[PDB]
Amino acid sequence: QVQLEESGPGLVRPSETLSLSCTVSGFPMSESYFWGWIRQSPGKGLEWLGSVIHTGTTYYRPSLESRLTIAMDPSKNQVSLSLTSVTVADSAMYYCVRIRGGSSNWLDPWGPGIVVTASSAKTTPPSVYPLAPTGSSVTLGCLVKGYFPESVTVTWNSSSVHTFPALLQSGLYTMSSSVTVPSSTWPSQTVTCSVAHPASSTTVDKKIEPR
Amino acid sequence: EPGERGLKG
Amino acid sequence: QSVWTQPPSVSAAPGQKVTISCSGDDSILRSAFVSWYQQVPGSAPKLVIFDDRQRPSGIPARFSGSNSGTTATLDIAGLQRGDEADYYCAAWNGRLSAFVFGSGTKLTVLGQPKSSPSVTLFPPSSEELETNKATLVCTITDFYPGVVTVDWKVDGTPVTQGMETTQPSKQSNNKYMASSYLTLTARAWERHSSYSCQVTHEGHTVEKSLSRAD
Repeated sequence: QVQLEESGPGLVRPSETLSLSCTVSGFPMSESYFWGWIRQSPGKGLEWLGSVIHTGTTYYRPSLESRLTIAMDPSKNQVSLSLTSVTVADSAMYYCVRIRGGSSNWLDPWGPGIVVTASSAKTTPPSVYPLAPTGSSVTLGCLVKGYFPESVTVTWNSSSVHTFPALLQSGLYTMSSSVTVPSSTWPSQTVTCSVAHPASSTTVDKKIEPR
Repeated sequence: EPGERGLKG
Repeated sequence: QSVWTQPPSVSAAPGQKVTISCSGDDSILRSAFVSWYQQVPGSAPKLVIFDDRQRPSGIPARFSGSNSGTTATLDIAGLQRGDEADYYCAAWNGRLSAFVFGSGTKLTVLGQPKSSPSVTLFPPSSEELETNKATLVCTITDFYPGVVTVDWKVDGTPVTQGMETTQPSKQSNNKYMASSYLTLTARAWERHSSYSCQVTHEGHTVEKSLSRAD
């Protein structure tokens, strides 16, 4: 079967060059098909970067053309991508694809994809800020800001818990946790998040206070 | 032209 | 345009029919062959329609497509559990001379009653304020289907930067949750006086606000 596999760095520093390549199996690149790159930024849509065919003809995304080079080595079953001066906004899943060109322009098949994260940050433990507020039950939280890399676990000692997924913001991750409890329980019986960050091998606690 | 990418004919 | 316009959410019960639409400026789509892609969480896009209305091998005939030129459509009948996914249209745009995707549509195959979000809006900690940074946190829980639009206002003015919102995530009860973050400087927090987080779900907006002096 026709199979595509992406490789390259999972973490690159901004201002450096992102170099990806893609290996094709079970199909020759000398057939009249284009080979291209699509990216998908987390929680967002698809963005065609460009494509190339064995003749040498190349098309690029106009926003990124000045920074992009996409090339093909048919003997090695390889298509490649080079993107200069990587920005934090270039963090995305990167997919390799086979494209039937002409006027059809369909994409099939697609590599499984490669996660690329653009961040200048060192391994950084999270800062943990409390979230606190006339109602029969109450919701508190724990804001977990400016850590790298993923993941963190949050655990409460007080009850319904909500662990929100993390956002990559300007090279650093941010997530939230909330817990909801009866209003007689708090402030009376006090409530505490414990935030663990295995990659920094830290564990921070925070009692949540009334304002 | 399958060697290019473009619009319908 | 740089991105074709799809509706963010469409939903229907199993067995029913849905139309996902896709459009550009005027009748631009008439000049191109539209393709459609299905994406399930964790996977890459799969082709499901190409050259406007052709099905690749493996796609059932209850999936169909059309390109009226103003609007292209993906029509899925006899909805099953496995059709619940994100769908993206795509086509060449010869005016930009680039290959353009649509903004995506989540097709929810309904498995429970519709549920409005619960919003809570937290002010920034004083600890955080000592960094000369202020983060307001808008938690959004218990919503279904799992598509919201989050808009923020400071003193009645739509916020055009410093705001980001998580993708919707599945709760244990099988409804959806998300959070949103408006980050300002501590100076700005003192300057402005009213903040609103506006969560729109299935057309109806739920709003929480918070005044500085309170």
